Amino acid sequence: GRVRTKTVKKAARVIIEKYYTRLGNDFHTNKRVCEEIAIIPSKKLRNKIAGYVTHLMKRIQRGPVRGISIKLQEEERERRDNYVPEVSALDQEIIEVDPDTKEMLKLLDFGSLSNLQVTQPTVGMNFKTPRG
Amino acid sequence: MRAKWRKKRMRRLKRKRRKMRQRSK
Amino acid sequence: MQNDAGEFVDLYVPRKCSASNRIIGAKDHASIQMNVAEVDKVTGRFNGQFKTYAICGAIRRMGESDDSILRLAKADGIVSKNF
Amino acid sequence: VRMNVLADALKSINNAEKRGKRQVLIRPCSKVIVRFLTVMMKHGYIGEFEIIDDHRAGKIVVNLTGRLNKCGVISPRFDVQLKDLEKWQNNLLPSRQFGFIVLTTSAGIMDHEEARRKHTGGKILGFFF
Amino acid sequence: SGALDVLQMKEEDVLKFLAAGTHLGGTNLDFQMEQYIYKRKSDGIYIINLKRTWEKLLLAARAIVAIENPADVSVISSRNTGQRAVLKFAAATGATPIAGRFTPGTFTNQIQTAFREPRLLVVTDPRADHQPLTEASYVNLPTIALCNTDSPLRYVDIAIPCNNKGAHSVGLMWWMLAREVLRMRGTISREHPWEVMPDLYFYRDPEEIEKEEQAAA
Amino acid sequence: TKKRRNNGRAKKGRGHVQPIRCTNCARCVPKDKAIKKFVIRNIVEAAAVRDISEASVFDAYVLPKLYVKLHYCVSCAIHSKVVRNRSREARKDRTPPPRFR
Amino acid sequence: GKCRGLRTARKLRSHRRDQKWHDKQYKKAHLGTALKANPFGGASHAKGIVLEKVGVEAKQPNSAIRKCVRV
Amino acid sequence: KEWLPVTKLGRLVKDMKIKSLEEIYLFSLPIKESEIIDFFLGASLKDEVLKIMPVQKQTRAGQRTRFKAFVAIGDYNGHVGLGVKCSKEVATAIRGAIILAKLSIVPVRRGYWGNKIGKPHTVPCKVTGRCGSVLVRLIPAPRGTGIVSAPVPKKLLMMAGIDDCYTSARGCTATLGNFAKATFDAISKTYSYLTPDLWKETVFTKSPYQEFTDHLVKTHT
RNA sequence: GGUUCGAAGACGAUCAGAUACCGUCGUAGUUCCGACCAUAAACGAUGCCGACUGGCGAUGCGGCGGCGUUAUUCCCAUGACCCGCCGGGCAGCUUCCGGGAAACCAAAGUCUUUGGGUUCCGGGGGGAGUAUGGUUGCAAAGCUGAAACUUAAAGGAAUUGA
Ligand SMILES: [Mg+2]
Ligand SMILES: [Mg+2]
Ligand SMILES: [Mg+2]
Ligand SMILES: [Mg+2]
Ligand SMILES: [Mg+2]
Ligand SMILES: [Mg+2]
Ligand SMILES: [Mg+2]
Ligand SMILES: [Mg+2]
Ligand SMILES: [Mg+2]
Ligand SMILES: [Zn+2]
Repeated sequence: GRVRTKTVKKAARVIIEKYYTRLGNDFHTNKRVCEEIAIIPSKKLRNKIAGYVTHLMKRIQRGPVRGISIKLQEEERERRDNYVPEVSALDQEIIEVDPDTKEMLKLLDFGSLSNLQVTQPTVGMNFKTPRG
Repeated sequence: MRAKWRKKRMRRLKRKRRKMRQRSK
Repeated sequence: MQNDAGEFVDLYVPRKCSASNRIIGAKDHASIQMNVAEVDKVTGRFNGQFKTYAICGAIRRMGESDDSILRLAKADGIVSKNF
Repeated sequence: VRMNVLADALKSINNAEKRGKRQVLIRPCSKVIVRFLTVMMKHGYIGEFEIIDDHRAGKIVVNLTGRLNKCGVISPRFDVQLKDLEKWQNNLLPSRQFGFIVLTTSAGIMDHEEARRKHTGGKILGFFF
Repeated sequence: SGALDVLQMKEEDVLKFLAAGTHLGGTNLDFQMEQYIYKRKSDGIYIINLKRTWEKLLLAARAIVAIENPADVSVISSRNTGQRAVLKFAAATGATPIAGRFTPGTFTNQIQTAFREPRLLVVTDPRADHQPLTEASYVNLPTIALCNTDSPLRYVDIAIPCNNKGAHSVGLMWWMLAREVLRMRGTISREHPWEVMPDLYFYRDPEEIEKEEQAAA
Repeated sequence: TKKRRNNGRAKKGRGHVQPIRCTNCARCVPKDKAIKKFVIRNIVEAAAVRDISEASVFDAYVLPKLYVKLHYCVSCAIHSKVVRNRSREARKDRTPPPRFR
Repeated sequence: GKCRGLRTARKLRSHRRDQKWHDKQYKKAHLGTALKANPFGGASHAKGIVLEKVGVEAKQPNSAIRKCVRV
Repeated sequence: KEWLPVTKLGRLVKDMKIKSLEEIYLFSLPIKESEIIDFFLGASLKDEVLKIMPVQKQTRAGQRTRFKAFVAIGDYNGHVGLGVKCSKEVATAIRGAIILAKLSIVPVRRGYWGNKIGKPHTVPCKVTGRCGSVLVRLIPAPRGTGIVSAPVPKKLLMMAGIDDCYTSARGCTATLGNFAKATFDAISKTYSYLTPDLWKETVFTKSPYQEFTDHLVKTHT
């Protein structure tokens, strides 16, 4: 059983969120980095922290993570999450409208619509799930 | 002591008292 | 609140709900003082004043707060009469 | 069956007040109820009510504000003099500042204040505050 | 909003409503939201009144605009359907969002790290976000919620009748809400159409995302 | 303490129902109160099916099924692990258990 | 009460009259059997004649030999 | 020793943007910190200890006995609070109960019995309060009557400032906590009980948040 | 009339001891007809009549309205379905209406803000539903129904341990 405890995981998370710039995918580099930054009296615990730091760094560089809140999240939304297709899906030549929805549109002041299509009414009032 | 069994016991006790009263009448 | 001498005698006047016509307690944390802005008729922007409503906690937990807000807004002209 | 039409009419109004209804409809209408509603209306505890009558016992639709905490009814209609009227209002009103005990008198249906100023008693109908 | 041609609905708004399908109600109906429905279709799908939906959206926009500070408006959406729409709406209007996972106690427990007391709350779906509503009972702040025909109306102040189930409908409603609140203040004129298309707020499935990347590559 | 709103039975407008005897024991229970199981089972369960089908005179002969409606008393069913006790909040639900196997 | 009719005075009085008997204190006071059973006959004090001195054991764990007089 | 505010209301009250306490009660703002109360009404704030009830829970290690302290606090004019807290030591229990009582301080409404001359003395209306089983009813009394009540709620009423009041107690009033909370509820709902003199259509004044919104975003984060 | 079952009883096991629990027989009874008997956890441990106060899914009866299927066949009309409404009938699901000690209750609410009409019934636990008296009954027993005396607790809900 090789399970990191709360102390290792929590310390790794806060260390990464405080020194995200100085950390990378190389275990040995950040091992010395965390040695200089944080005071860990035991080297075995230091290696545990560095190992989990590298694993979290790989997770961060690949995608989001729940427990880390560096400024990268504040800017990741406006770089690649701002995707917009050239034509919006709501821009369509014809829109299917049921007769009842056409009737309520006639009730509204929107009487004449250029780009609608009144569909054939559905026949057979069978929609409730059979019991049991 | 169950209520039912003590009720039965007192019923027998009443029966014995009634018989004793009847024979002493 | 007025005494016989004509002096306002209570420390403060508690609010009254605009829907239930009921006063609001000092610890009724479910009470809401909501502000609705008005829009210029030709400009279409915020004017600078407000139309304020008060809703008691009892109406909120009952579930008729939205209807009360809708009726008051329609009465004050925020919502169109046709609706 | 229904013994006192006034009693359940007031109870229906009180229930609507507690639930905060805007208006309440009471099925039976009687002269006593109409006088009772007018007495409350002249004191501002209710709104403007309408009487919808067929060729039967009509209905009354009463518009309600939030000022009415409770519109109770006292049964049976005990006979109260001016000597014990103060005791009745002491035991049936929240305080001496407000509250009204409407009781029908020789003059008609009126509250205890008007009953005192006319110096006459009668049958006690109910109370409201 | 009230009998004003400036704030009246436009045909383009009708087209976007129909395209998003926001008029499509749920299978059931709550007794508090029977006044927003015109007729029930065969197959038992309710119809949401678009004009009353738009007017209620206007009222919600008025409430948001009435707040002076734009920062103290909290918008919540725990479900992933509006997860990015709620985030970008606040990023555009200056509100303070919570991108899913509304931790309990954020309004009551002052010792908690995420302790905020906003003036007003805008939640996406009351059924999935009952906890913000219950906390809004303890902390006095009004609530604006997008409620479908199956959504109860407890502890909510303004309910906008819309199909909160459909991702396109949710994105369109938030995009229109952002447009309206920006129009109601000195930010965007009401003549020209808004630059940002409503599809920006639409939920993107990861399968859709890799589909788009495959098409691009 | 009224443990159940309906006292372990479906008696709502009768006041009396015909008792039925238990299967393993001779105890009689009201019809709605008793635990009822309807077990369908092949004549051969796991291993005997393959060899009996191989040894059958008829080719592709479908095996019959035995239909038994067992009635258990409360004590008998619980002793036989037909039903198990649940938490106070978990008593109220009465949907049948899943039937994936 | 429960029957508050306009002319139910006798019913209420009779119900109160025959329900006060169930109070054991009122019944003990108003029945001569208890007064007859009382050695003093409803008297606070009474003179008696000493017969013998009796040492009576006490109740549960608090236990002692109390002194009493057969009078 | 110095107080650093945490809540939005706390920042305003430290900056003295709200001069009086009754504004918080007007807007039903929850008071979450005890430094507001002694800042406002600390001049005549008096505290008394009602009951120390040593509740126990039993485990294999006998019973883990911890003490529950009831605290009655308030100034003798209009404001009173009741604090309940259970802690493992008496000193901490008292220190935690007093702050809860300060947070729970509620204003009261005082009326007149009959004639309305001078300052108010008694309860405006017959008001009832009940928690669990104990029911406490407050009846208006004429001037100089005193607090005709049990000793336990008499001190609470004296702290409430109502120097004339009749009381009726129903139920098992032996339980100090139920008795204290019942009468606390009775004296707290006086301002929520509708009164005919409050029929005037109230005008909604300026909320502290919308009135100092610029200050909130300027003086702190 | 007695098939089966089965008090009482007999027998065989178990048991330190079993007069029982298990098994074999087994009288009355369990079946019917005609007379009594009138007692049950005769329970919803929750009186009858009347008004009001949330929804949601249903169910039984009849009525009403309606796309559309399936039979009579050769179609109006009748069934079986489906979609809603109407009155009460057993009920169920959720809730900060409200209540209560809580368990829970659309009633167990509309109760200190205490009064719709009305019958019965309880005043700490035992003694005791006993004694006596009266009355009914073939009897078993039923109804009405105490006292002397003794005790500081008995009890209800709910929580933590064991
Ligand atoms: Mg029966
Ligand atoms: Mg003792
Ligand atoms: Mg033997
Ligand atoms: Mg044994
Ligand atoms: Mg046999
Ligand atoms: Mg027989
Ligand atoms: Mg009986
Ligand atoms: Mg009563
Ligand atoms: Mg007794
Ligand atoms: Zn059995």
